[PDB]
Amino acid sequence: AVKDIKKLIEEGILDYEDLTENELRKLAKPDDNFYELSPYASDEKDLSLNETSGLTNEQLKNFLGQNGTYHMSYDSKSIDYAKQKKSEKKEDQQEDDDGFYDAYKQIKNSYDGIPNNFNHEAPQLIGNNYVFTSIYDTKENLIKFLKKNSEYDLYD
Amino acid sequence: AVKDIKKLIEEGILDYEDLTENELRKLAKPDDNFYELSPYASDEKDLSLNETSGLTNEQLKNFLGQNGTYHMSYDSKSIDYAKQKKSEKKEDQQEDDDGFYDAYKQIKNSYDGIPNNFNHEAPQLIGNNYVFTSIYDTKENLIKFLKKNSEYDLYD
Amino acid sequence: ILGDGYINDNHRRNIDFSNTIIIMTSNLGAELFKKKLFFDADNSGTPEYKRVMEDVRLSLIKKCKKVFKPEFVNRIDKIGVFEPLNKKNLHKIVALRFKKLEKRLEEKNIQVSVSEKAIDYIIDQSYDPELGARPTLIFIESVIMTKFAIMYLKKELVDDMDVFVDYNSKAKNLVINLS
Amino acid sequence: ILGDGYINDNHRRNIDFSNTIIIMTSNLGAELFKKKLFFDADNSGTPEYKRVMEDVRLSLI
Amino acid sequence: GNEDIIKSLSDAVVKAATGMKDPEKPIGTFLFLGPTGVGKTELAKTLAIELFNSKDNLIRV
Amino acid sequence: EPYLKIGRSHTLYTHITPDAVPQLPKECTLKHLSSYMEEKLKSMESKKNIESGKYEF
Amino acid sequence: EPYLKIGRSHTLYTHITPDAVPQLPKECTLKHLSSYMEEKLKSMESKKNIESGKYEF
Ligand SMILES: Nc1ncnc2c1ncn2[C@@H]1O[C@H](COP(=O)(O)OP(=O)(O)OP(O)(O)=S)[C@@H](O)[C@H]1O
Repeated sequence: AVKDIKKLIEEGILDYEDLTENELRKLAKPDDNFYELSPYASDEKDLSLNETSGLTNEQLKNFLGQNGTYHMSYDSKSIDYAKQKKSEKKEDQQEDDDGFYDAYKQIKNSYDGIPNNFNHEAPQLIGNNYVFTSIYDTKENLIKFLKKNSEYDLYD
Repeated sequence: AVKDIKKLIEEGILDYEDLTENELRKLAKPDDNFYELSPYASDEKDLSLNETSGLTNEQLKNFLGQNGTYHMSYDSKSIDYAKQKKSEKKEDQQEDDDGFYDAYKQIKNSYDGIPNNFNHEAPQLIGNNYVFTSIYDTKENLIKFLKKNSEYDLYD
Repeated sequence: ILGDGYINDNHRRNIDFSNTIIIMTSNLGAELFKKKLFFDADNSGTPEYKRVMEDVRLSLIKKCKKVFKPEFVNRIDKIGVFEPLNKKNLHKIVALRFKKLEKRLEEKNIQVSVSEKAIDYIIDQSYDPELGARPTLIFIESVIMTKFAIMYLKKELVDDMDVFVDYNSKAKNLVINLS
Repeated sequence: ILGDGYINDNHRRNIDFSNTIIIMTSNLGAELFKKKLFFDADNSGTPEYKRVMEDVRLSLI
Repeated sequence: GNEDIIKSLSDAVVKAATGMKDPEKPIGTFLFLGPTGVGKTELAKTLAIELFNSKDNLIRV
Repeated sequence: EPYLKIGRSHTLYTHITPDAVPQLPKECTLKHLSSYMEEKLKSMESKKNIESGKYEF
Repeated sequence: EPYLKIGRSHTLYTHITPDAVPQLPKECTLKHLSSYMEEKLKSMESKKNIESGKYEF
């Protein structure tokens, strides 16, 4: 009151209401694990990118633009092709569950500004200020404080 | 007379004819299993979606629009291709039941407003009121009562 | 064997399976005993969670006939389907272990008692509906049972101690001992 | 065995099977017919669907 | 390294030398996994030096 | 019998409305035949190899 | 109940704004249901290999 001091005491003693503008902005500043050099990201199934996607055909977009008595509104060539591969691989034993946990995970990281394999700190605009959140350091109590107190108030 | 009280007594004692407007609407209200959080739906063969489907070609729709002396009225490219796969998979042992049992389960759910893998409560407009029916709680006696008695009558 | 009591051998002797209770177990539990169809067995149903079990028990007999070559569906008398464990049951199922536990301590005469709040501290920190309480019984043996002997190594256990387990909801962590 | 009686052993002596009613049981109907308009037929069709069972019987052979 | 593994070794001995739970299950089965290089065998060679003070109670199969 | 009379009749097809078509009886629809299978196939399994519940007397 | 009232109502679809649609309660969103899985899953993965020494009496 400095940054590592707040992570222990503000859970026990200090409320967020009695903190200055130079103290709130530095807890939203990135930590010292940021600016630490880290190679070798761990690859996973990217739910962001769609391998079954295709290109705008412009004759579908013309025919679907003229609204009326059409019965299917996409191409279904690449998305049937994809389903045939899952019928032919015979990969079941962890694909029954690795994806399920992952969807819930990577989906929650989308509400924090964090992409798929991003094990580091990513910002999130709350009001007029950015808050760098993590996979581990979610900083949820700062988010509940800055949304509720600084709705009609400004603390940089 | 409350909601769980009616499920035991109205089969034995109480008729549906002596029930107030605040009592009929709450038995058609969803149960406490609704608003209970339930992940992990169980996938099955979706009879709703047709994998053998295709797109409106607009030269067939023009040629079939001009009525007269045509002998086939669809495309038959994606359908034939599908029948060839069933000849080549050699999957028989339970698929002899899958086309022959499982539709009855999903076809009857189409008369109740319930989709394929939907193990929860789905509404159904009867007259001017909605009735939330289930896979298990069919609520058939409410449906026979609201159609017959409230045809020219209104009970919210 | 499930058909009749007899089977021959290479002697062609009469093997008798009468007066032998024959018990067939298997899992077949994935994709329906999951979080699939079974969130919140807290309530556990006087009229309702019966009915989910009134089709989950049906859905296994679908997989009984189509996996086992359904003559077992003819030969077996009673197909027993277990309900998932309730947290209201584990208040005593865990307590059923401490009576077996003191049989290994009745030599030493340590009597061990566990609060109901202590059980709640265990279940919420060891149990899920998906693993079926085996690691919770590892949680006893590999966490709490390890230091009862460490309470005995250093001389804090008199050979008559009324061990009373409790948690006073601070995430503080105490064993209340009486002589 | 079904063709002949005279069957040598591993002592290579003949073992007769005359006056022995040989009975051959197997299912070969399981998980493949399952209605044939018939398991929903307790009346079973007295002049009509008996001919179906004959065509069921013919198929098994 | 790996004090959490070493505690799990010590705890089974605390289950052993104190008359704690010993059914027909042997005390402390262990499955060690790691990259080639790290202290996977020579935990156990130090056990025979320390649990038995002999080094000839070590049975390499 | 009623569907062959309107079929053989000299009426234009634009005059054939759902008011003019007589309804099938309740034995002859998909609503009966799909619900009758759950009277068998749900029931068929709920009394095959299962006979402890609700055989009280 | 509030979503069927506006659905059955005779209002033009251009008048349906996000101001006119009532919000779902907090039990019914993806923000709850995705965070509730990390209350299970993340907690669950540690149910294997429960820590020796982390719970001291
Ligand atoms: N913590 C340590 N203390 C002392 N010596 C160690 C330590 N870690 C490694 N060593 C040495 O490195 C080797 C470790 O033995 P091992 O665990 O057998 O190594 P390893 O190369 O992984 O072979 P493995 O485990 O059988 S595949 C020995 O030669 C030790 O002298």
